Amino acid sequence: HETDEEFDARWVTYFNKPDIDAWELRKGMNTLVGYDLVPEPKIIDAALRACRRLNDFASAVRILEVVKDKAGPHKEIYPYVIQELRPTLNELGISTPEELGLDKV
Amino acid sequence: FENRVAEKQKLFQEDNGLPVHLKGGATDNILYRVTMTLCLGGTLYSLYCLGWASFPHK
Amino acid sequence: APDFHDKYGNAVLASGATFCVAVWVYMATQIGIEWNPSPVGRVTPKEWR
Amino acid sequence: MAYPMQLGFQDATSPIMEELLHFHDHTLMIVFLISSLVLYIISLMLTTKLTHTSTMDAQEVETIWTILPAIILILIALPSLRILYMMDEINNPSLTVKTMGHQWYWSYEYTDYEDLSFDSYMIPTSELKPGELRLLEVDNRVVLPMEMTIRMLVSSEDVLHSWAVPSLGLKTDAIPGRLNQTTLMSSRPGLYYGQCSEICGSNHSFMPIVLELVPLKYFEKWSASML
Amino acid sequence: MFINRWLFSTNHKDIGTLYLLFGAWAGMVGTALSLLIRAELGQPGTLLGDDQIYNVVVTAHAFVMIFFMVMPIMIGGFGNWLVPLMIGAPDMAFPRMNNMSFWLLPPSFLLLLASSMVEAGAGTGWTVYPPLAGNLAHAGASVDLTIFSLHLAGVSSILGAINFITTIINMKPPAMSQYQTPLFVWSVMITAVLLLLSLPVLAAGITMLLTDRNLNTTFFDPAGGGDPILYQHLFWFFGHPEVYILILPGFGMISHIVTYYSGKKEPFGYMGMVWAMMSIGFLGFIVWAHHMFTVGMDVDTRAYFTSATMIIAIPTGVKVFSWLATLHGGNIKWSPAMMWALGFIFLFTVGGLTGIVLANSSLDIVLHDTYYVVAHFHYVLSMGAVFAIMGGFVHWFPLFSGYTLNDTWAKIHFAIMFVGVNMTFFPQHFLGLSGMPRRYSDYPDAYTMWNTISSMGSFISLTAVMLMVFIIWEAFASKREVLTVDLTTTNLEWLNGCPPPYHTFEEPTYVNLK
Amino acid sequence: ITAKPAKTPTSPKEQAIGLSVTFLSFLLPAGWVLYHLDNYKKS
Amino acid sequence: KIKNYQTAPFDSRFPNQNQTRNCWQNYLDFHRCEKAMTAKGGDVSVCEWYRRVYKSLCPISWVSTWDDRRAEGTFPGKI
Amino acid sequence: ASGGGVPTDEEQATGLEREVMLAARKGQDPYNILAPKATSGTKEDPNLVPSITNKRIVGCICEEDNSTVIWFWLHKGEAQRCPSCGTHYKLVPHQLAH
Amino acid sequence: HYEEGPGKNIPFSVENKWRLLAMMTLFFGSGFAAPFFIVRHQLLKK
Amino acid sequence: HQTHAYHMVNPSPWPLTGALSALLMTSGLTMWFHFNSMTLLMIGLTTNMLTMYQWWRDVIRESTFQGHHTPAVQKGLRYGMILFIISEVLFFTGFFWAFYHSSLAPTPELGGCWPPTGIHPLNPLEVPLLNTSVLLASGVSITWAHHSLMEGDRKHMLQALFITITLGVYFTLLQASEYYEAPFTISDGVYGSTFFVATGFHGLHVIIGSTFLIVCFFRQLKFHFTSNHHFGFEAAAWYWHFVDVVWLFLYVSIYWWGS
Amino acid sequence: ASAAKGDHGGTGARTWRFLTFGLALPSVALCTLNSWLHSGHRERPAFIPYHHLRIRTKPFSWGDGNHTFFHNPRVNPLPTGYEK
Amino acid sequence: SVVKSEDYALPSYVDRRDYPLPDVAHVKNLSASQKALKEKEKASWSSLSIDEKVELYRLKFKESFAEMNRSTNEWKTVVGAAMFFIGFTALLLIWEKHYVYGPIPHTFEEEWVAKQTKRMLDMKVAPIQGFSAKWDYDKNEWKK
Amino acid sequence: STALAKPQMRGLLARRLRFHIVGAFMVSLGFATFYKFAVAEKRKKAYADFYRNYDSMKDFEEMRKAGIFQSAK
Ligand code: HEA
Ligand SMILES: CCCCCC/C=C\CCCCCCCCCC(=O)O[C@H](COC(=O)CCCCCCCCCCCCCCC)COP(=O)(O)OC[C@@H](O)CO
Ligand SMILES: CCCCCCCCCCO[C@@H]1O[C@H](CO)[C@@H](O[C@H]2O[C@H](CO)[C@@H](O)[C@H](O)[C@H]2O)[C@H](O)[C@H]1O
Ligand SMILES: CCCCCCCCCCO[C@@H]1O[C@H](CO)[C@@H](O[C@H]2O[C@H](CO)[C@@H](O)[C@H](O)[C@H]2O)[C@H](O)[C@H]1O
Ligand code: CUA
Ligand SMILES: [Cu+2]
Ligand SMILES: [Mg+2]
Ligand code: NA
Ligand SMILES: [Zn+2]
Repeated sequence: HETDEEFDARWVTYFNKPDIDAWELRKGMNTLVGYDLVPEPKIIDAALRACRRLNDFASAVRILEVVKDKAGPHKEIYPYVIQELRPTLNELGISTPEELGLDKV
Repeated sequence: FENRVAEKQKLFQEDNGLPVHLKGGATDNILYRVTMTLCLGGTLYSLYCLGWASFPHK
Repeated sequence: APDFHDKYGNAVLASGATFCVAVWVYMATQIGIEWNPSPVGRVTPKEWR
Repeated sequence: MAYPMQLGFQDATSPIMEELLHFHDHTLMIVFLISSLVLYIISLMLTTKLTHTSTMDAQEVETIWTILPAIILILIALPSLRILYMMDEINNPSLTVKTMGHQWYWSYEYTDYEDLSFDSYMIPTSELKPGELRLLEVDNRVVLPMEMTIRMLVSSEDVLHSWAVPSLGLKTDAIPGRLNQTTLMSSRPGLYYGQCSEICGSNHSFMPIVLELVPLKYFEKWSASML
Repeated sequence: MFINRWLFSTNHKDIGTLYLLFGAWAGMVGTALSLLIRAELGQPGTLLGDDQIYNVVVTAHAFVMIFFMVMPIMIGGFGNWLVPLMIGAPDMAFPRMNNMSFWLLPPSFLLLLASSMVEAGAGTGWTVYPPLAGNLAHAGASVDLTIFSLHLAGVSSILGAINFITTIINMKPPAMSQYQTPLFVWSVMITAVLLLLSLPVLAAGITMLLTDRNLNTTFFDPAGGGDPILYQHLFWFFGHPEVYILILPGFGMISHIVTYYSGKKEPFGYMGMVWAMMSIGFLGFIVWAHHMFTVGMDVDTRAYFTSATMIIAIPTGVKVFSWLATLHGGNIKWSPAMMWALGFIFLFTVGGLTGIVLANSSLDIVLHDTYYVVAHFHYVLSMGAVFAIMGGFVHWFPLFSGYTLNDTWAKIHFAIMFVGVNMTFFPQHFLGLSGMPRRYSDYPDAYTMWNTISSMGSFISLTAVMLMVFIIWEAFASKREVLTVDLTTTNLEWLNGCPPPYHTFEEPTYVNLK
Repeated sequence: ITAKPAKTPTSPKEQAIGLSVTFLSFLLPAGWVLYHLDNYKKS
Repeated sequence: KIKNYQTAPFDSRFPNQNQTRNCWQNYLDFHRCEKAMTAKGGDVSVCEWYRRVYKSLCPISWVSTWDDRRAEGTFPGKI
Repeated sequence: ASGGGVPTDEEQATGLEREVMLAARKGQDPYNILAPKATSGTKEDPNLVPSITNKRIVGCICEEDNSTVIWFWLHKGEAQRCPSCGTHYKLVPHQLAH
Repeated sequence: HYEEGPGKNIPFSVENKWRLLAMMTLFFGSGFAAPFFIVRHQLLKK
Repeated sequence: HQTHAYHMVNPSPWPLTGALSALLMTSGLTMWFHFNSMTLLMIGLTTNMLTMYQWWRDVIRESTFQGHHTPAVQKGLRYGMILFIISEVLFFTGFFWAFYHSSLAPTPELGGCWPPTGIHPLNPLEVPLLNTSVLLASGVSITWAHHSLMEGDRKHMLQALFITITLGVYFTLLQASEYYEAPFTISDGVYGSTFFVATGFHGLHVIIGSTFLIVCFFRQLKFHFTSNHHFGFEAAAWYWHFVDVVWLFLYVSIYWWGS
Repeated sequence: ASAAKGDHGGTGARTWRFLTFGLALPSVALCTLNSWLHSGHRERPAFIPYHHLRIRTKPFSWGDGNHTFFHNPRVNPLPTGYEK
Repeated sequence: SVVKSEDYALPSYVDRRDYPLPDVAHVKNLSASQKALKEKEKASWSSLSIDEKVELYRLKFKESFAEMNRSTNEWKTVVGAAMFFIGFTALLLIWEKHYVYGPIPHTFEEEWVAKQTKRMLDMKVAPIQGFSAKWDYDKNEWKK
Repeated sequence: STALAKPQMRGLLARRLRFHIVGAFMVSLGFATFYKFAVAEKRKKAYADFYRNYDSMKDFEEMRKAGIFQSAK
C-alpha cells in the first residue's frame, strides 16, 4: 500500500490535531497497537503531546508501557525509544514507568 | 354459514391471562386432562410392560 | 500477597509426581499384570513337538 | 501372524501385500510430516509476545494451502490407484477354492475335480497342543499349493462374516446369496492366519482362518486323502 | 410454574439447558459403556461373557455417545442457547416444536435401554446390519426397540433441522446478510441441512429392516430377491453425512474459541471458512461407500470412492490452517477453553489424516474392520467432537449460568483427559495395522500389551469424567458471579449479561445498511 | 473474564468432601457389580 | 477335447468381484444343454464344459438347493 | 361467475398482524421489519436509533461487505461512536411501539 | 413471571450446596451405574 | 412489549404429549409385534390424534383469532413447510433406491429376471392409469381453488376444494380395492415388498394430505381465510402437489417400467 | 412443450375451472370408462410353491399368523396353496 | 472500584495489553484531595511529585503492564494435581486386578511361551523383518 | 556514554514467521530424506535381500522336518 514514512506521517497528523478529544486519543492508541510494529518515536511524541493537551498524565505513562510491550522480546527497542523521547519527556514532565516504579510486578 | 370470526377474535384476545390452549373455556381443560391422563397413564403402563418383558416367562 | 500456587505449588508438584510414579511402578510390576513383551532377546525357545 | 508388541503390518506373504507395505510407508511419511508441521506451527504461533491483531488478508495464503494439499493428495492417489488396478488385473488361476462362513466356523469346498469339502473350527484353549496359539489354530487347515495363483470364492450360509488373511493382504466379505472373488498367491510355504472380520454373533471372536501353503505335490496327495 | 417452565417450555435458552443436562447424563452412560468395553479387553480371556453381551455394550456405547451425547449437546444445547443470541433473534422460529425435539429424546433413550434389558439385547453394531440384525439371528424385541429408538431420535433431529434452518434464514436483523453471520451459526445451518437430507434415508432403511423383521418383506433377504448390501448403502448414505453432522458444530465452536482467546475480533479467512464447511457438507454426501470397500464392489467404483473421499482434505485443511492463522499474532489467553481448542486442532488433524489413509481402498482391504478404524474415529470423536464440546462448555458456562468455573481445576481436568484419551487410542493404531478385528471380546495373545495399555488409558479418562462432575459442583457451590466479559463487540451472545434474561432481544438490535 | 468473590466460598475441606462424594458415587455401584461378576455369571 | 481342465477360466462377461451370475449362468447353461440333448436324442457329453465350470464355481449348497427345486417344480430360472 | 364472500385482511386481520399492516400503510415501521438507512454518521448528522427504552444494541457493519459486525449498547444521551469505525449513533427514545 | 438470574434459570436448586451435591451424585451416578446394572441383569437371566 | 414481528408462543403441553404419544406408538408396535397385544398402540394412536388436534387448533387460535402471523412469521412457516416436504422427498428416495436396486439386478432366487418368476403385475393401463388421471385432475382442481380464494370467491373455492378432496378419496378407495384384488402380497419377495411399502407409504400420505385439505375446507366454511392470508391452504396445496409428484414417479417406476 | 391448448392472457380462477371441467374431469371419466370395462375376474394361475414368494420368516401379528393383511382367498394362495 | 451486576451494559474497565487505554477510568469518584490532584494535573507535570504521578496513574488504571502480565506458579498446581489424579487411577487399576480379573489363560505360562516361540520360529513367522528375521538360525540364538 | 542505535521496529512478527516457516520446510525435507533412507528403502532392501537367493523348497523342507504341517510329515 503505502510507504513506512507515509504511514508514520498519517499517525503523527492524527495525534497532532489540536482539538483531538479523549475518545480519539484512545481510539488511535488502541488501533495503532494492533499493527505489526512498534510505533516510531515521532508517532509516540505526537501521542504524548495529545495527552498533554487533554491534561492526561496517566495515559502518557500507559503509552510508554505499550511501546515496551509491543517490542516483545526485542529488549533493545524500548530503551531506544525512550532515548529518542527524552527531550519531550523532560519538556512535558513525563516520568517513565520505570521512574514511577510501575515496572515492578 | 355466517362469518363469526370477530366473535372468536374477541374471545381469544380477552385479557384473562389464560394460555392459548385453555383460552376457549372449560372444554379445553377437559380435553387437556384427558390427553395428559392418557399420556402419563400410558407411559406408566409402558414401563410396566418393560418390567414384564425384561424377564423370561416359562 | 502469595496465592495458593505460591504457597502450595511446590508441594503439590513434588508430592503428586512422587505419588504417581510410585503407584504406577507398583501397579506395573508387583501385582501380576501380564504385559506380554516380545520374546526377542528374552525367551529361550524350547522343543514343542 | 501377529507377534507381541508389533507396531506395523504383518510381513508380506504375497507380492500385493509387499506393494501395500511400500504404499503405506509412503503415505505414513506424509501423515507424520503433516501432523508434525501442524504441531510445530501451533507451538510457533503460541511462543511469542509479539502481536498483530488487525484484519489479515487471506487470499494469497489460501492458494498455498489448497494447491499444496491438492498436490499431496495426487501423490497419494497415483500409487494408491496403481495398486488398486494391479489387484484387479486378470491373472488365470490354477485352482478355485470356495469358503462359506457360518456361525461360528468356516467351511471349504475344493470342487474343481472331486467333491472335497470340510469344516474348520477353532481349537478350544483347553485342547491346544503345546506351543499352539490361543484363538488362532483350527482343526482342519486350508491346505493350498504355494507359488500358484488361486481363486478364492467367498460366501455365507447365514449372517455376514468376512474372510481375512492379513499377511496376504486379503479381506473379502462373506455375504449370503453372493459369491465374492479374490485372488491368493503365496510366495512362501508356511502357516498364515486370519480371523473373522464381520460381527456375526456370539462367537465372532472364535472362528479363525489358517492357510497351510505347501508344494503342489503335497497339496494333491492331501486333497486326495480328504475325499 | 415449575411444570410450565421446564415441561411446557417455549424458550430457546431453557430448552438448550434441558439438552445440556440430557447430554451430560447420556455422557455418563456412554462413559460407563466404554469402561465395560475396556474392562473386557484389559486382559486376555473372557470377563463378561461371549460376544453377544460384549457387542450389546459396544452397540449401546456408540448409540449413546452419538445420538444422546454429541448431537444433543452440540445442536440441541449449544445451538439453542447460542444461535438466537448470535443473530439477535428473540427465540427460534418454531419455539413450541423445538420443545418436542427435546422431549422426544428421553423416550428415544428409554427405548434403547429397553432394547438392552429384553431378550439378549441388540448385539449388532451401531450399523445394525442384517442378517445378524434380522429376525432369525436376532429374534425378539431388542432390535425393533433399537429401530424405534432411532426413529424417535431421527424425528427429533429432522424437526430440529427444520427449526434451525428456518430461524437462521428468516430471523436475522434485516441488514445482516448470511455473510455477516458468525461461523458457529453457519456450522449449525449446514449441519441442519445435512440432517434434513440424510436422516430420512436412514429412516427408510431401518423401516425396511423393521418390515423384514415383522411383516415378511425381503428387502435385505436373498431368499426373496433382496440384498444385505442394499441396507449398507442406505445406512451409510446417512452415516457418512452423520459424522460431518457430529464435527461441523464443533468446527464452529473451535472457530469462536480460537478467535476469542487469540484476542482477535474475527477468525482468519471468514469466507474461506464458510466455503470449507459448505464444501465438506456437499462432499460428505458423495463418499459413503468408503464404508464398503470389502463388500465386493467393482474396481472403478472403488477408485471413485477413494478419490472423492480424499478431496475432503482440501477444504478441511483450509479450516485447520485458518485456525492457525487466527492464533498468529494473537494476544494468547491460555484459558482452559483454549487448551481444549488447541488439543482439537492437532488431534483432529491426526484423526483426519488416518481417515485419508483409510480412504485408499487398496490399503483399506487390510485395515477395514480392524482397530485402525477405531483409532481413526476416536481421534476425531473423543479428541475432536468431545474436545470441542468441552472447550465450548468451559467457555460458555459462565454465560449460561452466571457463575465462573475454577480455571485451575479446569486445566487439571484437561491435562488428565488429554493423557487418558491418547493412552487409550494411540496404541490402537498398532493393533489395527497388526490385524486385531473390531467387535471382538477377546484377542490372540500377541495383542495383549497394547490392549492392556489402551484399557489403562480408559481408566484415566474415567478419572477426568468424575473430576468434571466435581468441577461443575464446585462452581455452583461457590457462586462466583460474572462481572465483565471482554470482546463483547464481536461476541454478541455475551452482551445481554450472564445469564441473559429469559427474554432477550424483545427490542431487536439496530443495524443499518449504509 | 472478571467475577465477584464467591458468595458461598467452598473451602479446601469442603472441596475434598465434594470430590470424595462425587468419586464414590461413580465408583461404589460399578465396583459392587464388578466385584460380584462371578456370583452373577454362574447362576 | 480341451480337457486338462484345471479350473474355470476368466470370463469377460463376469469380470468383477461378484461372481454370483457366473455360477448361475453356467448352471443354467448346463441344464439347458442337458435337456436339449436328452430330448432330441443326443449325448450330454457335449454339455460337459458347463458342468465343470458350474461345479468349480458354485457353492455345494446352492447346487443342491437348485437341484431340489428343479425336482420339486419350483426352480425359478428358465430351463 | 366471480362472486364474493371471502374476507379481506382489511376486514379481518387482527392483533399484531393488523398493527403491522396499518403501520406499513402509513409508511411506519414500529416492528423493525426494514433495515434503517445510514446517515453520514458524523457528530452533526448521527444515525438516529429509535428505542422504547433508554438503551438499545447497535450492530455496525463498518464497511460494505465486512463479515464482522461490531456490537455495542447505545445509551440515552450524547451520541456514541462505533469502537471500530467511529461512526456516530444517537438514541431517540419514545413512547409505545416504535 | 419466572425467576431470573444466576441459580434461577435452571430446573434444579443450588440454594444449598450439600443438597446440590446429593442431587448431582444421584443424577450423574445413576447414568454411570445403569450399564453396570443392565450387564448384571443380562448375566442373571442365563 | 416487543418491537419485533415474531411470535413468542405461550408455554404449551403439546410437545410433551406428542413426545409421549411417540413413545406409546413405538412401544405399542413392539407389544403388537412381540407380545400379541394392541393396547399400548391404541393408546398411542389416540394421544397422537389428540395432540395433533389441539396443537393445530392452537395455531389457528394464534393466527386467525389472535393475529400473531405477521408477514415475517408467515415467511418462516413457508420455509418450514418447504423443508418438511424436502425431508419427505428424501424418505421416499430411500424406497425408490430399494426398488431400483432389486429390479435392476434381479437375483437368482427371482429367476434372474424382473418381474420375478411367479409375479403377475397389475396392468398399468387399467386402475393405475385411472389413479394417475385422478391425482393429476386433483392438482388442477386445487389450483382452481387457490385462484378462487385469491379472487375472493367463496363458493367456487369451496366447490373446487370439495372436488379435490373427492378425487383424493376416490384415489384412496381405488387403491384399497387394488390392494384387495392384487394377486401378489407384501410377502411375495422383493417385488411385493417394494410395491406395497412404497405405494403404502404413498397411500398414507394421500390420506394425510386429504385430511389436511378437509381441515382447510372446514376452516374455509368458517371464513378463516382471507383473500391474501391463507397459509394453511397454501401448505396443504404444496403437500398435495408433492403427493401427486410422488405418485407420478411410482407409476412410471414401479407400475410401468417395473412391469 | 406448449401442450396444444393455449389460453393464458391471465391465469386465473376462470381458466383453472375451465381446465378442471374441460380437460381434467373428462380425462378421469375416460379412464373410468376404460377401467370399468376391463374388470371382471381373470382366472387365477396354477399354484407353484416358489420359495421366493409367500415368505414366512415370522408369523403375522393378526389372524392365524399366516394370512396377509388384505388376503383375498380368490387370488392369494397360502404357502400351501389356494384355500378351499 | 466496585463493579456491579446491574452495570453489565455500561462501558467497562479492562486491563489488557492489547487494549491499553480502556473505555473508562479505573476510579471515577474523587475525594477532595484527588479532585485537587486532577486540578494540579492541568499545570506543568514537572511540578507533580513522584507520588502524585503514581496516584494519577492509579486513578486511571488498575494494574500496570508489569502487574497484569506477571507469570504465576499455577503450572505447579496443575501438573502436580494432574499427576495425583493419574496416580489415583492406578489405584483403580490395582483394585480391578485384585477383585475383578481372574487368572489369565495358561498360554502365558513361561513354558508355553518358550514352546510357542520355538514353533513360531519353526514356521518362520515374519521372516523378512518382524520376528524370525531376528533369530539366527545358524547360531541358534537371537541376533545381537 | 553513547546513544543506542536504532533497531528494527517494524514487521517483527512477520519476520519471525518467515524465518521459521523456511526452517520448518528445511527440516521437513531433512526428515523426508531420513525417512526414505531409514524406513522406506530399508524395507525395500530387506525384501529384495530376503528373496534374492531364497529357496522356497528348502524353506518348506525345514518347516516339514520341524513338524509344522498337517499335509506334509
Ligand atoms: C467426527 C467423526 C468423523 C469424522 C469428521 C471423520 C472424517 C473422515 N473420515 Fe471417518 N469415520 C468415523 C468418524 C469420522 N470420520 C467413524 C465413526 C467411522 C467408523 C464407522 C463404523 O464403521 O462404525 C469412520 C470410518 C471411516 C472410513 C471407513 C474405514 C473402514 O471402515 O474400513 C473412512 C474411509 O475412507 C473414513 C475416512 C475419513 C476421512 C477421509 C475423513 C476426513 O473428513 C478427514 C479430513 C481431515 C484431514 C485430512 C485433516 C486436516 C487437513 C489438513 C491438515 C490438510 C492437509 C492434509 C492432507 C493433504 C491429507 N472414516
Ligand atoms: C398414525 C398417525 C400418522 C400421522 C397422521 C396425520 C393425519 C392427518 C394430519 C393432517 C395434517 C393437518 C394439518 C392441519 C394444520 C392446521 C393449522 C394451520 O393450517 O395453521 C395455519 C399455519 O400453517 C401451519 O401451521 C402449517 C402446519 C401443518 C403442516 C402439516 C403437514 C403434514 C404433516 C403430517 C405428518 C406426516 C407424517 C408422515 C409419516 C411418514 C394458520 O395460518 P393461516 O392458515 O394462514 O390462517 C391465518 C389466517 O386466518 C389469517 O387471516
Ligand atoms: C389411564 C391411562 C391409560 C392406562 C392404560 C392401562 C392399560 C392396562 C390394561 C392391561 O391389561 C392387560 O392387557 C393384556 C393385553 O393388552 C391382556 O392380555 C391378553 O390380551 C391379548 C390380546 O387380545 C390376548 O390375546 C391374550 O390371551 C391375553 O394375554 C391382559 O389380560 C391384561 O392384564
Ligand atoms: C469401571 C468402574 C469401576 C472402576 C473401579 C471401581 C473401584 C471400586 C471401588 C470400590 O468398590 C467397592 O469395592 C469393595 C471391595 O474393595 C466391595 O466390597 C465387597 O468386598 C468387601 C471386601 O471383601 C466386602 O466387605 C463387601 O461386603 C463386598 O461387597 C464393594 O461392594 C464395592 O462397592
Ligand atoms: Cu463370523 Cu465374525
Ligand atoms: Cu464415512
Ligand atoms: Mg466389514
Ligand atoms: Na476379553
Ligand atoms: Zn463501525
